[PDB]
Amino acid sequence: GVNSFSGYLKLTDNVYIKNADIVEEAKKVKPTVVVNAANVYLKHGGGVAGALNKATNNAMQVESDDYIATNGPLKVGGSCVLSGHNLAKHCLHVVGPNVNKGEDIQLLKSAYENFNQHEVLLAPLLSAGIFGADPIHSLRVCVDTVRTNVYLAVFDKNLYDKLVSSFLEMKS
Repeated sequence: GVNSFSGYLKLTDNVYIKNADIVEEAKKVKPTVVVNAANVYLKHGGGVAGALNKATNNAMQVESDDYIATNGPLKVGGSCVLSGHNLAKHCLHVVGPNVNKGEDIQLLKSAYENFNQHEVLLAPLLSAGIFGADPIHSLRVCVDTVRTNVYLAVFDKNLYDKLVSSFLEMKS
């Protein structure tokens, strides 16, 4: 059935983490909500966005282009709910700050706040990829902001191992 999450480490009651490829995990879990690491015009190139879109055979991009034509661009820190196509029931497209490009890291909390409208989500860490936020900081903001249940997928083994070990050094 849907939301078949298993094999995660519970960091807090709210936040779970796994070393996984989010696309493969979405196919296995059938989440009601997968989070995309989006940008304001929903141009899904590269990173998680490109990978999710490719796995939908570009259906996500076609739908996103229609969303933009009928709603305009998002703002940094904002989100929209669109179809999850074959990957999920819905995709929550969330725009975290691109700090390598001179967007304010302080907007990361507002980006995570979008998760609080959904009871269960499969998600990447926000503002990682080529966006430039320190992943441990992104995880901290996630833990301190999200109040539903988020299942985080971290691709690289070394980063996963570090996030766990570094997170466990912080005050509980």
